[PDB]
Amino acid sequence: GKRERMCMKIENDCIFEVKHEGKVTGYACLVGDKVMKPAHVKGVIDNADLAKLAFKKSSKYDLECAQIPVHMRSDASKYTHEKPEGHYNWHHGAVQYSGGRFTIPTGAGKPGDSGRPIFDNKGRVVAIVLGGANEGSRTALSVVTWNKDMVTRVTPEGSEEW
Amino acid sequence: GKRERMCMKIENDCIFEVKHEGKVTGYACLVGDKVMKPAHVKGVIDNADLAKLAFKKSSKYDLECAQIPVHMRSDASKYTHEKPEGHYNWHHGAVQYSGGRFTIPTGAGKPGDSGRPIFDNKGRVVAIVLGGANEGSRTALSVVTWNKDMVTRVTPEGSEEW
Amino acid sequence: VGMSLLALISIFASCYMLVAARSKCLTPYALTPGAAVPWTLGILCCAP
Repeated sequence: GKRERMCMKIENDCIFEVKHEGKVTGYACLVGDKVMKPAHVKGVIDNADLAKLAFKKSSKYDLECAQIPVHMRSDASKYTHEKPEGHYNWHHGAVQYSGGRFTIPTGAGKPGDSGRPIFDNKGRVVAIVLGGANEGSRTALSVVTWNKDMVTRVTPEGSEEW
Repeated sequence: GKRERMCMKIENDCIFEVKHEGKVTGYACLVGDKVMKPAHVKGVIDNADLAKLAFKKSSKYDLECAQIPVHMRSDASKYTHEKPEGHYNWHHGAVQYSGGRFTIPTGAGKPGDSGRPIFDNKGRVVAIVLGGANEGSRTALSVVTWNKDMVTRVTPEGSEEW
Repeated sequence: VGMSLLALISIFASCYMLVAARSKCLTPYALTPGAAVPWTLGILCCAP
């Protein structure tokens, strides 16, 4: 299709991975005036300008956010809070949001892809991945999401860490 | 195509340049019996009939305005107080109102044409330019734009006067 | 003479402060093209 065509193009410069003594462990997304990444990944963001900022860490939401440099605001994705029923885009395939649980068939998504934004058909980020939990043949994502005002984190029962 | 011609026809005799020592340094727009212009641009308008007016300066909004003489009140723009997401017109190409921000491609938009306004699809003035915030390839704009009741100024971080 | 000067200074400063406050409260309406000032706020601040 074209959703997977366009999401890769947007995700190309919306990702700035983080290296742990030379090992990739997570990703940092540049969405809407703020650089954010989960708090469980270690290392330093590979980006030159994004290495030295004053990040704010929140152990409750497992998230860490900063203020993006001014001279790279144009390379920032789009954000939203409304997440109706349907299917949603992802780097490693496609995902669907049903009954308050983001569902993925198991096997897709390895420990090492925490911080991948989840897009809609219109290329607007709705979520950020934090982990998974196998339920038979599928997996539910531990995900931090948003509302109209505050950020929210929802985590399933007995999830692993990616 | 047609909208560009319409917008240029509206501002054919709706824009007065405020020269300084014989050189163009800015402009002044005519709308709603108000000769509004930036309060930072220096010089005097060529029109002597418009030179004998008493403005009400404001440092807070960088906006000084006066009354329009009844002689040329017919040659005045029209105004709108709603900005739905979409496409808006400018003397140098087109502008986009994305996430509460007026955006232009870089390069286009240079200092010295700060005073000129911004139109819409229907052909009415929606905001007045003051300056821009150069970043990446899209130049975010520092604008003075009126809500339904008050005059509001929206300025991105790290913007500079035009 | 000192007390009279001080009293006039205080009166002038207070009047200037009310003038500045009225200016700040009323001047945004003088910039908006619509310029629909509420009649109640016109009553208090003597708005034409």
